[PDB]
Amino acid sequence: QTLTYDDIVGTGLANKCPTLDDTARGAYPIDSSQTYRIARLCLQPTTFLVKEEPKNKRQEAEFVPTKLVTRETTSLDQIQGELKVNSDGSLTFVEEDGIDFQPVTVQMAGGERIPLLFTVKN
Amino acid sequence: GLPWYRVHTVLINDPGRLIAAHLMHTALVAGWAGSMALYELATFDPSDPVLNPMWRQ
Ligand code: CLA
Ligand code: CLA
Ligand code: CLA
Ligand code: CLA
Ligand code: CLA
Ligand SMILES: CCCCCCCCCCCCCCCC(=O)OC[C@H](CO[C@@H]1O[C@H](CS(=O)(=O)O)[C@@H](O)[C@H](O)[C@H]1O)OC(=O)CCCCCCCCCCCCCCC
Ligand SMILES: CCCCCCCCCCCCCCCC(=O)OC[C@H](COP(=O)(O)OC[C@@H](O)CO)OC(=O)CCCCCCCCCCCCCCC
Ligand SMILES: CCCCCCCCCCCCCCCC(=O)OC[C@H](COP(=O)(O)OC[C@@H](O)CO)OC(=O)CCCCCCCCCCCCCCC
Ligand SMILES: CC1=C(/C=C/C(C)=C/C=C/C(C)=C/C=C/C=C(C)/C=C/C=C(C)/C=C/C2=C(C)CCCC2(C)C)C(C)(C)CCC1
Ligand SMILES: CC1=C(/C=C/C(C)=C/C=C/C(C)=C/C=C/C=C(C)/C=C/C=C(C)/C=C/C2=C(C)CCCC2(C)C)C(C)(C)CCC1
Repeated sequence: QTLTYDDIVGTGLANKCPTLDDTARGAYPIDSSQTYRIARLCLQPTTFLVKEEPKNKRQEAEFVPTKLVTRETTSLDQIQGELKVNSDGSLTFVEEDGIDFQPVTVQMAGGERIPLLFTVKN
Repeated sequence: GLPWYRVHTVLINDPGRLIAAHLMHTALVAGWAGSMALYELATFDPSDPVLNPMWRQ
């Protein structure tokens, strides 16, 4: 059931993160004696919001929803790093390397394009 | 001939050309309304209906 490039190419699924089925409500034991790492961190953005700047200083400056104009070029994928287990029991992902940036342009009402480097660099 | 202020009196007994002149007037008024709206859209700032509404602009 595993897909190939000729199945995926030009469908938009290459910009998608993999999904887990609804049944996978389980739990993953972190053995404190053993080290861990992340083989692949994918991030697929669905919604980009931009905060307006009302020229008033005060007022309701809320995040307005925007329209993506740079197409299915948005996901960060193939990110690797070490998942440490700390002293106090917490896990800290340190990001090492991957496709960890995408330039994204979204467009507000009025036509203002907003370019951003959507990233999780370091 | 006709004086300048009477040039349009040629339409008085010509219903086909009266209709044509009325159609041309209607084309001019409808064309004004579109071009006025496009001019206003090109200049209207929609970003503040509280202190910069349409009637201030
Ligand atoms: C529905 C409105 C309407 C219509 C269809 C007519 C139609 C007519 N008028 Mg009348 N009239 C009207 C309203 C109207 N009038 C109004 C409101 C006034 C007072 C201002 C008059 C005062 C008047 C006089 C004193 C005379 C007429 C005459 C005429 C006839 C010839 C027009 C002509 O050849 O001028 C041709 C016009 C020009 C060559 C140039 C005119 C340029 C003007 C002065 C300024 C520019 C106008 C601008 C382009 C348009 C803006 C439109 C505006 C409503 C926003 C024609 C039957 C004449 C007549 O009865 O002949 C027997 C005549 O002597 N009219
Ligand atoms: C609603 C507008 C309108 C309509 C449908 C008519 C229709 C008619 N005109 Mg009349 N007329 C008008 C307005 C109008 N006129 C205006 C504003 C003037 C003063 C210039 C006249 C002066 C006039 C004369 C002297 C005569 C007519 C005549 C006639 C008849 C024949 C066509 C012709 O020769 O026109 C002539 C052509 C024009 C009038 C062109 C209009 C010129 C104006 C300035 C508009 C030009 C557009 C321009 C690109 C805009 C520039 C924008 C600027 C900001 C840069 C026809 C019934 C003739 C007739 O049958 O008499 C017996 C005739 O001899 N008209
Ligand atoms: C019974 C059918 C009928 C209908 C539907 C109309 C309707 C109209 N006539 Mg009238 N008229 C009639 C009978 C009718 N008339 C008869 C029997 C006579 C004696 C011959 C007249 C004499 C007359 C004169 C002298 C004039 C009118 C004008 C008008 C128009 C004024 C409003 C306008 O232009 O809006 C704006 C228009 C629109 C928003 C678009 C409308 C699109 C139309 C309805 C469809 C176009 C396609 C269609 C096949 C063309 C023929 C329609 C025709 C029956 C009107 C309107 C369309 C005036 C006119 O023509 O103004 C320009 C005008 O000067 N009529
Ligand atoms: C209720 C709405 C209404 C009515 C009743 C009229 C009536 C008329 N319009 Mg129309 N018009 C309208 C709305 C209307 N308009 C709108 C919304 C637009 C878009 C801006 C136009 C654009 C338009 C154009 C481009 C023309 C007309 C013309 C006419 C006249 C055609 C008949 C004629 O020969 O008169 C004979 C002329 C007169 C009776 C003189 C009318 C004087 C007017 C009422 C005011 C005086 C203006 C002043 C002298 C100069 C203004 C400043 C200057 C720097 C422009 C008639 C008076 C035509 C015209 O006037 O042809 C010569 C013409 O060319 N109209
Ligand atoms: C085909 C259908 C149609 C539709 C749906 C529209 C729609 C519109 N027009 Mg446009 N328009 C049209 C054709 C149309 N137009 C045509 C053919 C012309 C050339 C004449 C125009 C010229 C025009 C201008 C100049 C403007 C519009 C504007 C508008 C907008 C506001 C309407 C408004 O405030 O009117 C108000 C209408 C009235 C108050 C109607 C008054 C009717 C009188 C009182 C009737 C009196 C006589 C009656 C026969 C008496 C007997 C009644 C009986 C029942 C007892 C709206 C989007 C406005 C706009 O926003 O432009 C961007 C504007 O400025 N239009
Ligand atoms: C800024 C400056 C430059 C602007 C340029 C714009 C272009 C116009 C310039 C050319 C003028 C040509 C007119 C003379 C030629 C001719 O004979 O007349 C052609 C016809 C009659 O045909 C005619 O008919 C005649 C008989 S009769 O009138 O039918 O009885 C007969 O003599 C003839 O053979 C036949 O051809 O007469 C006209 O139409 C009237 C003159 C034209 C008026 C120009 C107005 C501008 C157009 C409207 C634009 C606004 C529209 C917006 C709304 C939609
Ligand atoms: C949007 C596009 C607009 C289109 C542009 C068209 C604009 C049209 C311009 C028309 C103006 C016409 C003027 C015609 C002028 C003209 O032709 O006069 C002569 C004309 C008399 O003509 P008759 O009927 O004798 O016919 C002769 C014919 O050959 C006329 O065509 O009188 C009228 O037109 C009546 C108006 C009296 C106006 C007379 C005013 C003179 C007073 C002087 C005031 C100044 C001094 C003041 C000091 C205090
Ligand atoms: C048909 C055109 C009508 C023009 C509309 C005038 C609006 C004036 C306001 C009302 C006062 C009327 C008293 C008039 C008295 C009156 O009743 O006149 C009636 C007269 C027609 O009368 P008769 O057919 O009896 O003709 C008398 C002539 O034969 C002269 O003896 O009409 C005119 O002469 C129209 C011309 C007026 C011309 C006005 C000058 C227009 C100047 C426009 C300049 C514009 C700048 C253009 C920039 C682009
Ligand atoms: C053909 C055709 C077409 C086109 C059309 C067009 C494009 C049109 C346009 C039109 C237009 C674009 C028009 C406009 C008009 C305008 C006008 C008509 C105006 C008027 C004005 C006046 C009248 C004014 C006056 C005055 C002054 C100047 C100053 C102050 C005072 C007063 C306000 C009085 C189409 C493709 C669609 C379809 C098919 C065919
Ligand atoms: C079929 C055919 C044809 C067609 C033709 C036609 C039909 C044309 C028409 C044309 C037209 C019909 C034109 C028109 C013109 C117009 C004009 C020229 C106008 C102007 C206007 C103005 C100038 C504006 C102004 C304003 C206003 C009014 C308000 C707001 C502001 C403003 C300033 C913007 C041809 C030959 C191609 C070829 C093939 C066949």
